[PDB]
Amino acid sequence: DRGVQMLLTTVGAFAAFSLMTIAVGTDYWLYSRGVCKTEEVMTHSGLWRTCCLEGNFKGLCKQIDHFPEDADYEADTAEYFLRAVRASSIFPILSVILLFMGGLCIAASEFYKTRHNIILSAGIFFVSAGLSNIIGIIVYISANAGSYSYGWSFYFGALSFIIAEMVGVLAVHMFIDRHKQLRATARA
Amino acid sequence: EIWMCIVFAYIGVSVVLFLVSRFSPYEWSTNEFGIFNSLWFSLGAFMQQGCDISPRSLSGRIVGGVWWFFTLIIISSYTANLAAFLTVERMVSPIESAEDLSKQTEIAYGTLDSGSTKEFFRRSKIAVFDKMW
Amino acid sequence: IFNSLWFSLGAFMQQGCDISPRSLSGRIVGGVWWFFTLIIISSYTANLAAFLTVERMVSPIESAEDLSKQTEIAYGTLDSGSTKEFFRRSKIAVFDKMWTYMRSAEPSVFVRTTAEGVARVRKSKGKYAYLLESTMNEYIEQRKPCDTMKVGGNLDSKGYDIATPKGSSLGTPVNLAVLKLSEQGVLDKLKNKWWYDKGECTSALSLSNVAGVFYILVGGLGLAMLVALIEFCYKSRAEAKRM
Amino acid sequence: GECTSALSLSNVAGVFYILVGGLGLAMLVALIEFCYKSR
Amino acid sequence: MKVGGNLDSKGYDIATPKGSSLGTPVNLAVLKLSEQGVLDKLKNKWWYDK
Amino acid sequence: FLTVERMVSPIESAEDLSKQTEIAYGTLDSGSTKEFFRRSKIAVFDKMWTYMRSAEPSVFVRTTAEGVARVRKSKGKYAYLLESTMNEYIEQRKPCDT
Amino acid sequence: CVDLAAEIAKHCGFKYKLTIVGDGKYGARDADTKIWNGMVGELVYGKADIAIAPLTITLVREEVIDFSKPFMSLGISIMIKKKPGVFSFLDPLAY
Repeated sequence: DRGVQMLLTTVGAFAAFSLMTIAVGTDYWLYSRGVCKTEEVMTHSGLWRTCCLEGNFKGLCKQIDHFPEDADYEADTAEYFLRAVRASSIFPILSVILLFMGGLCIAASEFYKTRHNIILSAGIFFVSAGLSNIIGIIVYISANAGSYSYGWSFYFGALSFIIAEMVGVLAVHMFIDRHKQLRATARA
Repeated sequence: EIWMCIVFAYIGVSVVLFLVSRFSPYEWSTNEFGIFNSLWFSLGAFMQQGCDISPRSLSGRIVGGVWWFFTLIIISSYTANLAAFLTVERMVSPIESAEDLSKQTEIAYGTLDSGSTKEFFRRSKIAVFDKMW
Repeated sequence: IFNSLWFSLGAFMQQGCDISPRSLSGRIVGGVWWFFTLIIISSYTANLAAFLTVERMVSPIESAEDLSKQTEIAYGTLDSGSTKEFFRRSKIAVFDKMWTYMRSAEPSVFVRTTAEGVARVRKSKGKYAYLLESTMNEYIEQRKPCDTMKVGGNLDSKGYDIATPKGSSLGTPVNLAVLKLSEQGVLDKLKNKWWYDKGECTSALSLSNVAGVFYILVGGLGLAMLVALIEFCYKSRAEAKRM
Repeated sequence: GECTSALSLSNVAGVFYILVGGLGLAMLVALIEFCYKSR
Repeated sequence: MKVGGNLDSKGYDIATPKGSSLGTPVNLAVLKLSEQGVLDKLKNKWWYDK
Repeated sequence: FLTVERMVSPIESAEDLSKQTEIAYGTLDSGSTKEFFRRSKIAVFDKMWTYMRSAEPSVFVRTTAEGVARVRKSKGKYAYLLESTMNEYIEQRKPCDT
Repeated sequence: CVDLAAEIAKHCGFKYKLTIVGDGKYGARDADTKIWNGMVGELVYGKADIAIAPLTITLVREEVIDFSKPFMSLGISIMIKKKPGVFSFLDPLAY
């Protein structure tokens, strides 16, 4: 059903965008033992800062330092580039932006029924968003290379990637259905 | 993390293959790479079990090639690491210090009911010793 | 040409093929390529297994006996002091062989000063080890730039004591004071304050090991999407302009 | 008394030689068949 | 198995009654035995060799 | 399997015998070999002697024939230290099990 | 050492004056003239009344001056000097 499918796409796009925005915003990406507001205390670290949990300074948040220049070590340029990319958080932000563009294209497709090239575009964005998410995830885990458990924000981001992929598939299905219907109509 | 990234990469590869195989109306279909068929092809490629169908377009073949390279590297890494595990036995020590005992709670630990060790533990001014007592 | 490239790529990855050569020459090419692929892939898997197995069995130096056995990493004490006498008069086999390696070694692993010794250890990128007092080692390990580590237990046993002139009234009271300070833990607290409080210092394959293949896969997916988009746009423009 | 590395091309040069020899043999066989058919 | 370092510092000493002539001889003997490393020899013999 | 098999090295010296404990080893109950092992300073010699004294069950053997029999019936869990010439003679005797 | 001296003074109820050894040596007997130096030598000749420093307990020092029970144990110990590349999956085969 065209209406049911469009409702599903809108709901999925909204859910994916909300999940990715929450994952980028909140701090429950990982649980690990570390320093606070700079002893070792079990804190929760996200994408921009880490906050203590059941500690002496519980509730205090300190911005995570992605450039360990205390000893002034550079090693190779690959590590420097990876640290810069992780600190900028460019890929989760790009995933959020691509999801927003996909949702905007989804909304704007309802205005112009004749032009189908918009709907396909939406799907592409969704797919692209998912790819970015995957890259970000890898980068994040690579950032942890230089006990630990993953918080609910990480799983929210993974769910956002999955839902974005599903929405992209269903948008491609809409594009195919629209073009097939147009061909069937114009054949006669 | 490797397994979860494998699952996510498989999902993304299947979606991208289906998109690049079906989205073009000029393809319509000449190929058989639906979403279910894309998932089946990706699963078969990962397990190195062949495929009933193979992509014929340039983009679909690029996707298939990168997925095949990823699958080869991952399977070889799994086999090599399993061989390394089975060759050399490594025995870990769950407890290696007093603060390690203090942080954990699974393993019990105690001193004499009355002696130098217990009285040393009862009255201490160090955080680790205080936690242990 | 495109189909031959696809067949060769599929054969190297040992994946499914939609076509196979039928002529004798094409089948000769296919057979030699298949043999080459089999040998290369088996060699890669075996070399990775050897890499990981040798990595797993690497044993870092943790004891004095381990240092005594292996001679790749040099080690030596000061040019004089109590370490010299201890190693010279030690009848233990491990310490005796350590001393025999120490005296008969070129270049001289001996050092003039403690600061010179720690500097040499730092600039030897792990090739030279130092044998010094455990307290000094613990103090050095807790200083910038966080590169020296005390490993293993003590070779001998010594102590620091409060010194008094022989036949003095301050001897026994100081002895009891030291014993009491030891009992109530003030000495341990002082050691923690001046050594740690004021300091300035697995088996499974990780995602960092195989991050490059993930990057390559995502880049290939993006490139394929871009190529499909370019072809679709060109076809759309051609169709629009044709009619 | 004073007294794993990556696989190099020399380790697998034989398989490369065999591959190139097979390619040359296939080219020769195809050329022979074409000449025979033309004759 | 024994894991980690010692939590504190303690020593075993040879006890001598107060105001007796054996105490200082005994202290010098203990220090001399420790210096030559013979105490390590008895510890190794009675702990690890046996 | 193949890697563990390939890294197994047999004993080819006194030092290798001393370093391990899997295959036991001992000398005659009372003979010049026992006195030589007791009276030595070379590291491997006193390591093997310390193995002798702390061994249980006793690795010492009253007579040469009993020691050869003990080596033979242990299927390779025992080692005998004896005169080189007599040992070379015994190795060249039937049924070639030493 | 300063904190330990303060604790010892508080336990014994005395006031102290800190002085650094003139020659900057721990102290060792000289075989040429049998003259003690360092802090142990300072104590022997009466310049100072008590030494609170990392002074190792040795027989040659115990026979000439008194030593309290050790306040810090030590020994000879070993000091030693202490990430995969992104494309490290190509390592098993040479470039």
